[PDB]
Amino acid sequence: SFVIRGDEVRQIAPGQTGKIADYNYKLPDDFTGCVIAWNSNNLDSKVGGN
Amino acid sequence: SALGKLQDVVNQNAQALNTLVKQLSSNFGAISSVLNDILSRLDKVEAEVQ
Repeated sequence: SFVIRGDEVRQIAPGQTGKIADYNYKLPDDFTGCVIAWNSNNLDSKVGGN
Repeated sequence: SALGKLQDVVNQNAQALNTLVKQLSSNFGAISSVLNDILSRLDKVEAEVQ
């Protein structure tokens, strides 16, 4: 479980490359599982930036 | 030309064994027939398909 910007969700998949995939969270090639994402602007944004 | 039965047995085994080697240069639908060329040019999940 974690939070990311909506543009970055595509990196959360097996065999990906990128700043999130390679330096924050890496999935194996044999990954058996599901990736679930949802907008959290109402909880995780703040005025002047969170 | 009298010894044609023995020369035929030499020629058939040589022509089969050369045909086995020439088949290494063939693509079979891959991007390249050179195995390190694929691995130097493609991302690891696609390189496994080629």
